[PDB]
Amino acid sequence: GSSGSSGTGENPFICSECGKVFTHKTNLIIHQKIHTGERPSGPSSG
Ligand SMILES: [Zn+2]
Repeated sequence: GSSGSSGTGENPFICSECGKVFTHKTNLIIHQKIHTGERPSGPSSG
């Protein structure tokens, strides 16, 4: 009977997308860019 969880060590920032920690908030924002850059399926509408 053990939860087996963890979480001891405050963090500056984390990419909710993938989960990458960055020293500066600027470095993180610049990274997230990779997450925001995909094209939609297409014209498929009807
Ligand atoms: Zn990311």
